[PDB]
Amino acid sequence: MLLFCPGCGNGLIVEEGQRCHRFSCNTCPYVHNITRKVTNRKYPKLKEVDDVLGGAAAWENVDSTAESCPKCEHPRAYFMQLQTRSADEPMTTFYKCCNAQCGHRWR
Amino acid sequence: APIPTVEEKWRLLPAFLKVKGLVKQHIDSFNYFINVEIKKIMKANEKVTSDADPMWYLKYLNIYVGLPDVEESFNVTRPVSPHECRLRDMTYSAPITVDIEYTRGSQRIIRNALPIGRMPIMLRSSNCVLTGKTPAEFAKLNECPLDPGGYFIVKGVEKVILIQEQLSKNRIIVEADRKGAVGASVTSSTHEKKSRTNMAVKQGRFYLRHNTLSEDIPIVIIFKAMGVESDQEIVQMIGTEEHVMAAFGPSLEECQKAQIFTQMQALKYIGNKVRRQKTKIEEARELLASTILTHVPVKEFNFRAKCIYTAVMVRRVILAQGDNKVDDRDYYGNKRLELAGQLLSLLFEDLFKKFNSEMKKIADQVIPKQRAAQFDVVKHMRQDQITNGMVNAISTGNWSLKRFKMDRQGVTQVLSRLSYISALGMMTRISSQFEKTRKVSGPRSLQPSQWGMLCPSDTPEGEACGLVKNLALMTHITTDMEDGPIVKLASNLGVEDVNLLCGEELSYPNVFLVFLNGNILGVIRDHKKLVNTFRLMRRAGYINEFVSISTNLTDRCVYISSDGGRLCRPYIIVKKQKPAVTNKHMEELAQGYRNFEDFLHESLVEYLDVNEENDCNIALYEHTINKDTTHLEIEPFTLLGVCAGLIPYPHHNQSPRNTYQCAMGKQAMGTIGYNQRNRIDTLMYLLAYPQKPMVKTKTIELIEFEKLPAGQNATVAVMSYSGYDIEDALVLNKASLDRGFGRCLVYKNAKCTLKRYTNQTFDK
Amino acid sequence: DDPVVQEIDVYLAKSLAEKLYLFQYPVRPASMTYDDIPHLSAKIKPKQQKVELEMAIDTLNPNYCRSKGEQIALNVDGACADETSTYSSKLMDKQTFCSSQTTSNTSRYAAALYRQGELHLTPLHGILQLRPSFSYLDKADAKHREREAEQARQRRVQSYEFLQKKHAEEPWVHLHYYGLRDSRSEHERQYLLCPGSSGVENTELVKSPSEYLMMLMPPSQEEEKDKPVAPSNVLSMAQLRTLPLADQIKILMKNVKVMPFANLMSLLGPSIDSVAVLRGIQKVAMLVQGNWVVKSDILYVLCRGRDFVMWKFTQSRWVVRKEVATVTKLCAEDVKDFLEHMAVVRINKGWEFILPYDGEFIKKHPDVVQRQHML
Amino acid sequence: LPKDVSVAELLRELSLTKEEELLFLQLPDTLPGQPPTQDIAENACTLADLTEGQVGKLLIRKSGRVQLLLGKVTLDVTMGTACSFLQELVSVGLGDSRTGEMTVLGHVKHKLVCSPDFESLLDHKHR
Amino acid sequence: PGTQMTLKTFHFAGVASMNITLGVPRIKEIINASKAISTPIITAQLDKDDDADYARLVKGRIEKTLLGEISEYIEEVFLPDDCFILVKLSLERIRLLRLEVNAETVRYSICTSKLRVKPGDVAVHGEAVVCVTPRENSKSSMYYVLQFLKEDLPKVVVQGIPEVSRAVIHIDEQSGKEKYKLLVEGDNLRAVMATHGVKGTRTTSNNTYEVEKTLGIEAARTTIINEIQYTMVNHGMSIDRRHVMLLS
Amino acid sequence: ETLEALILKELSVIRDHAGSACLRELDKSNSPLTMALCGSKGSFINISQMIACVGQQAISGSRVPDGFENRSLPHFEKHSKLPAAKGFVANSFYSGLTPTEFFFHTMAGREGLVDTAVKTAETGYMQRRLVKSLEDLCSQYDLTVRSST
Amino acid sequence: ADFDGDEMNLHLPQTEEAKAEALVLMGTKANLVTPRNGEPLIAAIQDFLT
Amino acid sequence: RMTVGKLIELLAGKAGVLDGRFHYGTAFGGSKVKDVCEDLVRHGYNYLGKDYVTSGITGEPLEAYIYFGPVYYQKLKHMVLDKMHARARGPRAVLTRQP
RNA sequence: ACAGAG
DNA sequence: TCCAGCTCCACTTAA
DNA sequence: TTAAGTGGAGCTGGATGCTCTGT
Ligand SMILES: [Zn+2]
Ligand SMILES: [Zn+2]
Repeated sequence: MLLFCPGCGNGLIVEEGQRCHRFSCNTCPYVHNITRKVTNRKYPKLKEVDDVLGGAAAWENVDSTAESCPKCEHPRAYFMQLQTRSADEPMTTFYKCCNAQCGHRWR
Repeated sequence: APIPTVEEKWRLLPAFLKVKGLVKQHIDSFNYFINVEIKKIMKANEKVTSDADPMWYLKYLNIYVGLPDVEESFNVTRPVSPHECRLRDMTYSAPITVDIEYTRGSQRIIRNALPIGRMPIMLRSSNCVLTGKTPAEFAKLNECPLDPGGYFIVKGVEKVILIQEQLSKNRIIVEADRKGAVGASVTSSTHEKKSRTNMAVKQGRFYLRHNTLSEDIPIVIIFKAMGVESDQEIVQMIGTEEHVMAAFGPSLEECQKAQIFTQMQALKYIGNKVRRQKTKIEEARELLASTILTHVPVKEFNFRAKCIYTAVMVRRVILAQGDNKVDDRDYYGNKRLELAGQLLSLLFEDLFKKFNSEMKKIADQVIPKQRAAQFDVVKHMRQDQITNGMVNAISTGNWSLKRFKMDRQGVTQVLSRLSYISALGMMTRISSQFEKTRKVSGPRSLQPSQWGMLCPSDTPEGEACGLVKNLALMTHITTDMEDGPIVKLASNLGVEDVNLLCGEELSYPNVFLVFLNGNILGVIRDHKKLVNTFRLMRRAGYINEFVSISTNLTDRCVYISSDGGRLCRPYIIVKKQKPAVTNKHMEELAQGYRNFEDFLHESLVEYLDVNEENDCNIALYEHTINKDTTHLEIEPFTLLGVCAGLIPYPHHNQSPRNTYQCAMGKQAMGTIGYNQRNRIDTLMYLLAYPQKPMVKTKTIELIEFEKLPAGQNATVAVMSYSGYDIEDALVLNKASLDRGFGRCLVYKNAKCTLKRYTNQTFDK
Repeated sequence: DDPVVQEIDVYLAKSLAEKLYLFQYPVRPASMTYDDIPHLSAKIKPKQQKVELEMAIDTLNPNYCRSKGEQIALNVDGACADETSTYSSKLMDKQTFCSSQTTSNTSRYAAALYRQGELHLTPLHGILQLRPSFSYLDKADAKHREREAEQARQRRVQSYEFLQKKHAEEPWVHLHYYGLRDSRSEHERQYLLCPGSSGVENTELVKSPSEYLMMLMPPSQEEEKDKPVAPSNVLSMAQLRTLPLADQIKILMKNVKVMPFANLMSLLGPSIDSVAVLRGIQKVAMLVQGNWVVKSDILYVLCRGRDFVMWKFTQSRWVVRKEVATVTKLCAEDVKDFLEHMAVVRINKGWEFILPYDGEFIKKHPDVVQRQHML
Repeated sequence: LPKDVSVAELLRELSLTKEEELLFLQLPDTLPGQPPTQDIAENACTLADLTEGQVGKLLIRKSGRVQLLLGKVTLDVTMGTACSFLQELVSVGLGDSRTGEMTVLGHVKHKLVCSPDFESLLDHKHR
Repeated sequence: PGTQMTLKTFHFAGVASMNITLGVPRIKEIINASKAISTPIITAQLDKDDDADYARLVKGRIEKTLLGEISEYIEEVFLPDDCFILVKLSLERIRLLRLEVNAETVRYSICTSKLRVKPGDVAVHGEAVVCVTPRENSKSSMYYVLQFLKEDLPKVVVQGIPEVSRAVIHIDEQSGKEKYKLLVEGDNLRAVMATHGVKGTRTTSNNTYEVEKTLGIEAARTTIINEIQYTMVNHGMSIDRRHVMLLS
Repeated sequence: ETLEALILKELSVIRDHAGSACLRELDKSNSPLTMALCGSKGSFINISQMIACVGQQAISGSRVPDGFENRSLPHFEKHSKLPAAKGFVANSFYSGLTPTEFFFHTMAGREGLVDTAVKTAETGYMQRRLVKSLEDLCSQYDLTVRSST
Repeated sequence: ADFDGDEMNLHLPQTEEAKAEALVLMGTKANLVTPRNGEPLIAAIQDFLT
Repeated sequence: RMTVGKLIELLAGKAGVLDGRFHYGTAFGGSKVKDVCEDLVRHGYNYLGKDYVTSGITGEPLEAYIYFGPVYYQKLKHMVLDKMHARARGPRAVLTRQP
């Protein structure tokens, strides 16, 4: 990330001193000792998942005493939760039911 | 429930044709030239001064144009009709008279009317003999009441300066390169100098390119040259989003690799890259203050208002690289039209400056050497520098001005007199910008921006399909406004000045810029109150009625365009689902109480524009009106032009058929005018017994086609007969051709001159 | 709506009208102020306002790498000269600030110290922006370069060198800095106020809203109207409201200076009330016992002969006799311009005016029963 | 962060805290006055021509409207771009020929931008 | 037939995507015999063509998969003793995409045309995290080159072919079967013939230069014949095969 | 792009089921029906287009692109992907066309005109190259095909 | 050709060998099929099919 | 070519010559079909223009009805007397000895 | 050099 | 307006 | 340490439909 000198407002560079790494200006004496953990997370865009789970994938989210799907009222359906974008998104829930003479897709 | 309907709403169109549109565009540009621009060009060239021997000066005071004259053999002068100048193969001009003030030792000697040149007077302009006359007084001049005018007469032929189509100057075009990169450019054209600047992103770091620099210099060194030296203020003016700083970072990292941290260092870096025509610092400072972005003004070497503009350019490149929103050239908010006056202004300015330079050369030859008797420059006012310049640039068709680097060809064409529609159809043509270089298939299409401004079907078929177009029936082309009260109104409506803030306010979500023809007038919050209050000040008669306003909500700008040469179209204002024009208003128009300007003043009819009808919502008919409609179309048959207004039921046809009729309708045999017998042309086709059409459009009544028609009513059975009518052939009747059907006349010409040579002998 | 809350009085002060500036720091945030930094100098040129400050950064803090300060001071200063030198010691101790001017005119910007209940305004004298200077790097480059290595018409005013020679003629004016924490800052903050009553009526600000709209948005260097209505109030039922008669009685009084009043009451408009249109029509011209004829001081050679001949329209129904036409003292060349087109010829009787004594006593109006003789 | 409005600024400076705050307000170019015997032309009347005294009454209305009634005219008041950098309202005193005093009076955070109500100035006499 | 072809529309090879240059510029691109053309397609046949679970493995085996497309957060971490870049592989989306990639594969995908980073500079501390300690490039570069790798490291490829833009599983419609062919918009024929799971004996291409470089001159002749005849068929024209045979 | 396929599916159902409803009520000895059955001039699309319903007007394969900002013309609301607002012409050539439908039909026709006018410089140069490269070939008497040399 | 203002050229050979190469090779009765695929081109047209 | 506008111009002109009108063919409007069909039946003609035709060669009537009406045909400038051209041998150029 | 025509 | 050759310069292997 | 063979990038030079019919 860009960080700028409070004095002259040029761009700081990271360098190493005798006790710490420092943010340092190239044009004025100002330095800032990195005393503690500092971070910057990008969170880039992940792949699409729409055509990846279709067609009898290796799902696993099913559990004992799981709810039946609302239309058929049978537990013959899978359900999953995934991030669709990066993991700062709150996970969305989706489910699909597959029964005899019955095909549907629901949210 | 049906919305009530005004049925006489059509009658605004014959009121509109009294004043504006339909060759009145050419007339209102030529009168604009010979009434203000010939004074404004003379103002900026008011004094010539000899280099040697000072305290001697020629000062121009006032210029005129006057009435058309002919200069005969024995120095007798008389006014002249345009038809006498058609027959005798002479030009139709008027002498330019200027009064001066010069010095022959005696310091104040003046004149009153010194003829320096002859201006070709366009027909039915303010100085023609035909204006303001009755139809029984056109008979004594051998001229038609229906001949539209707008054309010149030079050496006997009729020549038309065609409408050109050019891109708008002083505008940031964000476009893609050939290799896929996205950059920007703005053709910074003013009256004095035209030049293009660029913005290249060839390595992920921003470079600026120009025709003066021998290498493209990075943009942060240019910012450090323009007085902002901190990197923080530069990144403020670019933007404060995360991905914008990520995209801009490798340009700061390039600038810190060189030792450029100071303004004088940046100017010393720029001065080592200038192609040579105090060198290093000052030939860079005068460069950035006079040539690069030369329309954004620097007052006293204050470079703040140019830094904001170039940061707007870099931010638009950064935002357009993410989602590929390049600007199309073919949107007609970006096209401008250049009429005959704006070409003759450039031509006469170059000719007048060459006249003053030739006169200064003669003055510097005969002041230091010859004689103590003080010469006057009245004995060196040669008239043939201006006259032959005007006549040769109109008659030949090239406008090669060395001062402005303009090298156009094929501007003027001979006015075609095949029929009446061919003469009127030529006075609405718009030649295009590219002029048939390669098979583009990009501007040859029909973009939806031409609604009501240009004609859909009327185009030539062949190599110029889409590159020669035609105006619609109800259009108008603006001229240059005085630019005075628009700034004085915009400064009182919440526009902060741009100097009173850093660059961080430009990246706010609720802060919009305002532009005036490319220059930044500042920023503003609550743009809707600005737009609505400015439209109320336009409707109330304070701001001139052709000053458009728009809002690009994506790029966050509020444009104001006071410039000249852009297309307008009238509309009916709609306020809360009811039209502002009532039946009472149209009854008052039909009885004669009011005119179209009274519809303009009372906030009933307002002019729109191609950039301004991007904001508005228009209904075609009265029963299309819902709650978000601000304007109502007056007549939807004004979408079709003049040559497509002969076709009956043209919405039942297929669309190429109307194009083929727009081609054939300029070639039908007919009658030229009422002076078709006293007229000697190179070629003239007439029909013997013409008849007016039986099924006719209202455009036919508006342009008076059925007073002199082209065609005959044929009784037609539609059947297969005799097998000689297989592919498009048609079988006539021998006893109808004998009775006069289809009988035509062909007139030609044969001229012969008998000249007297320099040796005193003569042809006989 | 109604002003339900906080009808705050606005007061205007003038005591600091020639002294108050507004400095703003484009690259320094609004939290990290300069309240603590020990300032050293404060310089100004009073015309062409260019304020150059200097501020002292401390050395013993851990945000001052002395290994770089020694090197930059060796690069800027001469190594042992110190006769004229930007820094006193062996280090970089200062950070100099250089101003740039925002606008020329500040007649519209006003600083506002809001207290409780009221708001005091004070006009500024300028806005200056203070950016950190980088001149010492170019001075270091100067010390690095000096160690090793009947004339024609001209334009100098639009150049840089003549501009720098023209600005630097103003001598520097030094000032003593007094910070925000000083007790002088509280004492000179009360000159932003103005002492006055709670009720003060202003004998300025008298201009009506129409006059203010006309004032800020001027007429376009002077108006020219001739035909709003396409005949100039003369055809299309002979009079018409597009040029409004109620707004302009004057244009028809120029045009139709002789007409019956019943035509005017029918053609002026139905929406305009009766006594208001009588007061509008009455003041623009003369009346002769119910015959309204043009105010000759506006129409036309003196008005005194015009007033006496308008009195002659009152005297005799046979308007001017040929000797009394000379008595009324008109322009002798313009007797046909004044009387011929405005009257009727009958034999040996002079002139018969178009408007006889009409039915104004038949009309219900009671005030021009007696206004015509006092006017 | 949400964007604040002028009624929300003139409510906190009286109810929440009594502490004074330095506002920086932009007026229109000509104020509805006359230059009093100032050797004229109907030119611009600004604050460099008026005298001290109550120059107007500021009317805050229901539903957020804020008007500056400056005599017979009611003006309009809107917030400007919110500045978030360091603004210092300083004084400069040239009490002598070449030496004097500089005093800092405080800080400036908020901005106001005033504009004439053209709809209300226009609806009295249209054109 | 070059004058007869109106440069028509409605051509997608039956998938409502994968736009192809047809008409006069297609015949122009064939007879110019250029080395690179717009819209190339390598049509591959799959051997175990019964199920879609087999098709998506070999789809992800050839398609260009970026490191920035499988990492949930890519961060710099500044420390008082060191500075580096930390990349945590979102292994859930690795398990869903059926890919052969983990941290040791990403370590091997790094040090292939990136700044000359050393393999010692990259560690595999977990089964997700991959830290990249930068160095001094020392060729017009400062050690603050972490900003270069902060946007450059998500453009390295960990699985697939570098030249392939995209790919789409294509199905048939006939009632007798349901089998899965593979449309590869790419410009590397030898790579698609060599990946496990793709029947290399039955895959073709549009670009004749790749067919000449991989399979020989006689297969390039047959590709010219088939492609000119296919372009002539798709616009309603018909030419006897002896003419295109003589041209090839 | 999913929505575009469903709308181009539904707007092609209207043209086909409206054009198969006009051909069931035309009598024999109709003139365009006779000229379409014998294949001499015309087709069934022309009869079903100038009687029943002119189809979706398409410029280069897709619906009418936006020339203004996020809409096709100012006469329609922004972001609307309706049938009528993007090129569908509900009228035939018998009942006339509306202004927006006529302008969209002219947009669809000028593309055909400009392809006809661009084709001439597009093909003749290619045939010049093919002739200058192929003209030496001749079937000989021994059933070979040899070049000039 | 379509008979709508359409012009066509003519060339008269001047030698007997140029006559015989025009009559046998370039005849209309010897060019009833196109050389492209072998489909007839000189055949019936409109009003001879209707 | 789908010119229905000629088929309506013919009918409108026929219904407008029988009672002295000029039926408008204004774009996006004009005289409708239902108002010109009723002016033909009032004057004794068919309501769609198609007329009973006795032929002129044989003298016996045609089977189909033929569609009469006035259409406004215009004559174009391209005449054959100014386009016929024939060179046997004549003047040649000077540089290249070819016509 | 420009406009046409196929 | 689009596309093959020609020449300059870093980038590894190898001694 | 450096000689050398081969990659990649910028510059350069070529090309862009057939005729008549008039000024
Ligand atoms: Zn710094
Ligand atoms: Zn189920």
